[PDB]
Amino acid sequence: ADKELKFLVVDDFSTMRRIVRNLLKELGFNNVEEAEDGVDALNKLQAGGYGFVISDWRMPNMDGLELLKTIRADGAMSALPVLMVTAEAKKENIIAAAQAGASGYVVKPFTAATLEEKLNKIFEKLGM
Ligand code: BEF
Ligand SMILES: [Mn+2]
Repeated sequence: ADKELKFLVVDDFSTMRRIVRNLLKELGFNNVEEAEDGVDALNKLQAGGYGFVISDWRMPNMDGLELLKTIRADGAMSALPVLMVTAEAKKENIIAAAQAGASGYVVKPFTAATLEEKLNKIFEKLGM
């Protein structure tokens, strides 16, 4: 995938944002921004330029499902790759996020390899 692709990592806890950010760096992605919740993420997305979004689920103000539904419902970013990286592991949740339009879904804790696979799987599905 184009290494200049701009990523937006969303999670209410920095620890996870730092993990995702550093992993993207390893894969060759340095154009990466962060966000602490759904609202904060929509704001930055509003500032245009993003081509991929990795997001957590449980977050205050606006959670990950709501954020995914928002992105998908907006014609200016409806096809925006959204990879869910959450600790929510119940199948009723994986179904909800998948049905809402999730590009992928990874459960915490995850390995470096798992993230790369799931990311490459997205790039492959969308021809990136
Ligand atoms: F709070 Be996240 F869903 F890990
Ligand atoms: Mn969280």
